[PDB]
Amino acid sequence: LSFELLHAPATVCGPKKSTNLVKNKCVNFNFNGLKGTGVLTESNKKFLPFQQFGRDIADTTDAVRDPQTLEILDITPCSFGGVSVITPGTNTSNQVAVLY
Amino acid sequence: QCVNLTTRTQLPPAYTNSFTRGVYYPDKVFRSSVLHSTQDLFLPFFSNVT
Amino acid sequence: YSVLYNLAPFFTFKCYGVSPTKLNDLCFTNVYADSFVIRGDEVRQIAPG
Amino acid sequence: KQLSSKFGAISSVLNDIFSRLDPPEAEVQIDRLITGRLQSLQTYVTQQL
Ligand SMILES: *[C@@H]1O[C@H](CO)[C@@H](O)[C@H](O)[C@H]1NC(C)=O
Repeated sequence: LSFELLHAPATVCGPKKSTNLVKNKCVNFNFNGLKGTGVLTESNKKFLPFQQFGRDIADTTDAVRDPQTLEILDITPCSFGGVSVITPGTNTSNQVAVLY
Repeated sequence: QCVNLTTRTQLPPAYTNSFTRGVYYPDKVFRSSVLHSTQDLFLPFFSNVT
Repeated sequence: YSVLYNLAPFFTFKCYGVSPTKLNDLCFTNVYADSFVIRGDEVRQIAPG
Repeated sequence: KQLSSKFGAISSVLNDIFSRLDPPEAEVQIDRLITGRLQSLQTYVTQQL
């Protein structure tokens, strides 16, 4: 048995069909066997019928074609951020300021 | 059931140009406003088409 | 594969490749099912490389 | 564009490696990807300096 992976859509999958799409929530998903985590929003991109999933410059999945529902539901466009701390020396005081 | 044709005229094939023909999508992935290079079967430009 | 694991008394993954226990979540494409019979210890001859 | 490299693996996404390869060798593959991207980051840092 040969289990090669191709860019063509998979005609066989495991029986793990449940739940429903959730919008505007940074949730995890395993669409078409590709694990990811991000929000599920809409976009103005026009998708040709043969196109299933898209890719960015870094070859990261940013689009999908949901079966039996047929919209975009973009892949992991979720935001992020960092944290910065502003405080004087410990000899003067101990108050801190958080920054993003 | 077929019928043979004997009215064919002898004429050697002619050759013309293929300036900007023979380009397609090598994959169905959606890429926008980017330049990508792929290794696939492609008809060369300015080839010699019959 | 859940029913096929008990349909036949075959050897349980004496091979290298895809994850055995995770095979439910594999959406593979374009399998080629080839069946043949061999003699003796020729099973070890059917290996990559 | 360096994120699209495979570094001798079968895929450029670590999730596919984790969900498609046995963890005893998936750990080695992830370590190889980690050290390749670390080498790329070190080259970028040296160029920046
Ligand atoms: C195409 O081939 C014919 C004969 O094979 C030749 O006469 C003609 O010059 C060729 N044209 C080009 C553009 O190569």
